[PDB]
Amino acid sequence: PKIKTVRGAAKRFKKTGKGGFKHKHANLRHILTKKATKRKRHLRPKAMVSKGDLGLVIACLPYA
Amino acid sequence: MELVLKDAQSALTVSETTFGRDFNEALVHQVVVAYAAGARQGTRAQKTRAEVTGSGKKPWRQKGTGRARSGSIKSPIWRSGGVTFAARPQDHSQKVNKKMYRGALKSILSELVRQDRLIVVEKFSVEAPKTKLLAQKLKDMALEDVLIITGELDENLFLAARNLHKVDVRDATGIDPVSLIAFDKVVMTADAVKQVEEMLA
Amino acid sequence: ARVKRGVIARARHKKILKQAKGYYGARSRVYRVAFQAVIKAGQYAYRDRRQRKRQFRQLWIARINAAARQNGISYSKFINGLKKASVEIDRKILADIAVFDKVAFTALVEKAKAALA
Amino acid sequence: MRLNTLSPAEGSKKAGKRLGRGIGSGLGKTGGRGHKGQKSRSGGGVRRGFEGGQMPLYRRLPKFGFTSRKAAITAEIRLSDLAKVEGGVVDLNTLKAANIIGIQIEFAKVILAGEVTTPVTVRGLRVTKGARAAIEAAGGKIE
RNA sequence: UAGCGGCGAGCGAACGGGGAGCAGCCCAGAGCCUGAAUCAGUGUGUGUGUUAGUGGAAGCGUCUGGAAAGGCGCGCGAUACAGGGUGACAGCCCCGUACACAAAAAUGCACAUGCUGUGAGCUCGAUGAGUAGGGCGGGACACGUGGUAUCCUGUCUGAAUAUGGGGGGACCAUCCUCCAAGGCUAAAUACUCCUGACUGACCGAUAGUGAACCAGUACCGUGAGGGAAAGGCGAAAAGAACCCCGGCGAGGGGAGUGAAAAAGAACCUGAAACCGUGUACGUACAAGCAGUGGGAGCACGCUUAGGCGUGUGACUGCGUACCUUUUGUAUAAUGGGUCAGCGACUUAUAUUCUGUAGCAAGGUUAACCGAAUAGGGGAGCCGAAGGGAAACCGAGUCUUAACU
Ligand SMILES: [Mg+2]
Ligand SMILES: [Mg+2]
Ligand SMILES: [Mg+2]
Ligand SMILES: [Mg+2]
Ligand SMILES: [Mg+2]
Ligand SMILES: [Mg+2]
Ligand SMILES: [Mg+2]
Ligand SMILES: [Mg+2]
Ligand SMILES: [Mg+2]
Ligand SMILES: [Mg+2]
Ligand SMILES: [Mg+2]
Ligand SMILES: [Mg+2]
Ligand SMILES: [Mg+2]
Ligand SMILES: [Mg+2]
Ligand SMILES: [Mg+2]
Ligand SMILES: [Mg+2]
Ligand SMILES: [Mg+2]
Ligand SMILES: [Mg+2]
Ligand SMILES: [Mg+2]
Ligand SMILES: [Mg+2]
Ligand SMILES: [Mg+2]
Ligand SMILES: [Mg+2]
Ligand SMILES: [Mg+2]
Ligand SMILES: [Mg+2]
Ligand SMILES: [Mg+2]
Ligand SMILES: [Mg+2]
Ligand SMILES: [Mg+2]
Ligand SMILES: [Mg+2]
Ligand SMILES: [Mg+2]
Ligand SMILES: [Mg+2]
Ligand SMILES: [Mg+2]
Ligand SMILES: [Mg+2]
Ligand SMILES: [Mg+2]
Ligand SMILES: [Mg+2]
Ligand SMILES: [Mg+2]
Ligand SMILES: [Mg+2]
Ligand SMILES: [Mg+2]
Ligand SMILES: [Mg+2]
Ligand SMILES: [Mg+2]
Ligand SMILES: [Mg+2]
Ligand SMILES: [Mg+2]
Ligand SMILES: [Mg+2]
Ligand SMILES: [Mg+2]
Ligand SMILES: [Mg+2]
Ligand SMILES: [Mg+2]
Ligand SMILES: [Mg+2]
Ligand SMILES: [Mg+2]
Ligand SMILES: [Mg+2]
Ligand SMILES: [Mg+2]
Repeated sequence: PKIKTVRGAAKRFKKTGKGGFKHKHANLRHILTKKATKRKRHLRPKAMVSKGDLGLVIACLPYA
Repeated sequence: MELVLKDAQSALTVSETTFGRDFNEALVHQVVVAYAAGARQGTRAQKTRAEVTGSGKKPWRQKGTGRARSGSIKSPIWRSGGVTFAARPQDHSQKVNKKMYRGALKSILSELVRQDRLIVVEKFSVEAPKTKLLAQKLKDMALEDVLIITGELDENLFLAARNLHKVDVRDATGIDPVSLIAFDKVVMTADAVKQVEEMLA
Repeated sequence: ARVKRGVIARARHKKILKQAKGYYGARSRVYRVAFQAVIKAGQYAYRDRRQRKRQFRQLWIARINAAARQNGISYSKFINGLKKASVEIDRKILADIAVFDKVAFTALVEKAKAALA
Repeated sequence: MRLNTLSPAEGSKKAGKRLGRGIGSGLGKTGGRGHKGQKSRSGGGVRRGFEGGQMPLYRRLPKFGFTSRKAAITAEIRLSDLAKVEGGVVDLNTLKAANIIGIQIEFAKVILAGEVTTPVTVRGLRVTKGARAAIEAAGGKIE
């Protein structure tokens, strides 16, 4: 019947306006004193997925 | 649009967005196909290899016999095994849109008036339900294959046309493109012209 | 629908068996081996429509070599003499003349000899 | 115009691949699937978000955020929707009757999008700066 | 979707809205109207339905043929041209159907309604205790103890009781709403071992049930159980009188019926592998995927003798099967004895993309009604606005104290 949405991908992506997908960055959960400060200052803002993996996350989130 | 009658020689006026448009071959073909595919009743079933009445044992053991590998006597490659891809009671109802169906009916009505096959009359009336009189009246009007779609309800014409094997008597509401295409000379009551100009608008 | 398929197999196997009449053995009655005989025979026909021109080129060349050495010249000196006298007569015609009508071949031999010498 | 001569538009009905029906069929003895894989086996294939045994992308990346209950029950209304409602007054019950937002919409907004011409008296709706300026240039009474 | 989730695989509501259908009452108890609403059970009469049934229209002459229902011309019925037969395709030969009627008897039902139990009706009072909650251990709700609401209880415990209590998704206070711990209840909905009518872009004997037949039979198994094959003469048996060979047999030959016996029961059609016979050609000095290119001769058929074709093929150049799996096959790697029949990318529901049709800031309806593929139904869905974790802002928005 209706296609099941992978709820991990629904809780880790958002579909933006033109069609791309945005997500939070990696390596920002624990050990963080040995990482620098510009690394965390650039891992802060959310950003878009690349060319290839967009088909995989479209297959996990078929309901937009 | 200025239709002319024959038996009264009057003239009805109905607009060209109902009786004067252009013949849309693809749209009328899709609605005719969907009409036949809704007319399909579709009740067949075959026996699956989950439904063939048999055992469940391997007919012989796997290794050590000179015969093939086989593990169910029900198998679709065997004799009196299941159909491999067994069917089901199903529903094939294609869904034509409302505006598509009305555009098809507008198209064939325009095509009937362009091809000159929709004889319009002021009324159709027989006194007693005698099919002998109805075939008499139709031979007088010089038709063989004829669809008389009625302005108002005429149960006497129902009774007089139930047994003729070429004549068809309908309502202007319950019309359908398979009938309105297949029947060679469509006879329309002027009241049915009024009802279908209402019906398509 | 239940498309029963007896007549289709009969028409196809009859066409292949009719193509495979004349062959020895079970290769004209069995279908499973007459199909291999038909396909391999058509393969050989495709190869031999190229090979026939090779074989007949070598046959004409051998016949002109024989008639030229009966008239006192080798075949290579003959063909160089003809190209130096500017004659375009090909060797099928040359070999047919060499068999049927030999005094015209002596005419060809003397014109080639007068060209080459 | 008979029943048989209703040929379609050239381009409507596609052929449809019949897989595995000969050499000249194109889709030959394998049927588009290659040789001996796991994607060639009957019922073969992998689930969604499978990149071999490594972590898929939706497990490498971290989560973010919750979802608010107030989000789905607040709908936007274009300026062109305000000429759909019959009466020249716009409130939530009038709009929900006029089939604009839906029965599950409590708060609402009005957006500068599209043009409005007639006078329209918006009550009880939060309106943005551009849409509010457009309404009071059209002759409305926003409150 | 919100959620649950080694937050993995997956599981997945509800609030709300459209429809189908809609029926509400009693004991928790006494007085006083005192038999009225009522349902259950038992019966007389009407109507309707079932179990037998009855009537039921309308055609002839000729050529073909074994036979006409066929062709030819000429008529008639039709509220009946649905169908099934009949010596070849029948509205008018038969059985029917449409329609119009018919049941002494049992009878399902709508009741008209008698009989037996039954009491509505009024007022005052009563407001379901080892129970709700609680600790522990489990289970059901989408919810896996998680911050876990709510429901059930295996065990220990345990109140208030209408100023009281339950709930409103930990919990607390206001508010809203409702009154558990005793019952009963029609309909819409699920199903077909059956009993009839009807339909099939369902099968037509390796199919359809396993079973067109004297099948869960033969048969196998101690037993549970497993489980086949097997339809067709013709129109009607008119199923071969008689005679001959033979063993007072089998089988045949003539005669006979016959449209047909090359339809004779081992029976319509009668294919292929396979096995023979008769004729033309080749074959007993010859090497191998057996063919193909060339090619004399021989025989048979034809004619501007000429020309050819058809059958054969001495001799000769080339030529190491097919499939699969492979870096790679004549491979001495796999599979096939051959034929005939069956045998393997389908279906449902969603989504994305392309092609095409309809309408185009709009497009479309789903259930359901509707003797019904029409038309209603706009509940909903998608799109016209994005940004943000979110509130909120909105052609901008987020970051930031603020961004050029
Ligand atoms: Mg953190
Ligand atoms: Mg077992
Ligand atoms: Mg069987
Ligand atoms: Mg079967
Ligand atoms: Mg509709
Ligand atoms: Mg069939
Ligand atoms: Mg043969
Ligand atoms: Mg060459
Ligand atoms: Mg290919
Ligand atoms: Mg393979
Ligand atoms: Mg491989
Ligand atoms: Mg592969
Ligand atoms: Mg499988
Ligand atoms: Mg690993
Ligand atoms: Mg709405
Ligand atoms: Mg009768
Ligand atoms: Mg009769
Ligand atoms: Mg016959
Ligand atoms: Mg109580
Ligand atoms: Mg008690
Ligand atoms: Mg207790
Ligand atoms: Mg308790
Ligand atoms: Mg508790
Ligand atoms: Mg508990
Ligand atoms: Mg409780
Ligand atoms: Mg609360
Ligand atoms: Mg058969
Ligand atoms: Mg059978
Ligand atoms: Mg005898
Ligand atoms: Mg036999
Ligand atoms: Mg027959
Ligand atoms: Mg026979
Ligand atoms: Mg045979
Ligand atoms: Mg010899
Ligand atoms: Mg040898
Ligand atoms: Mg040749
Ligand atoms: Mg290998
Ligand atoms: Mg390879
Ligand atoms: Mg090799
Ligand atoms: Mg081998
Ligand atoms: Mg060998
Ligand atoms: Mg192997
Ligand atoms: Mg193999
Ligand atoms: Mg083998
Ligand atoms: Mg075969
Ligand atoms: Mg098949
Ligand atoms: Mg699709
Ligand atoms: Mg389009
Ligand atoms: Mg910007």
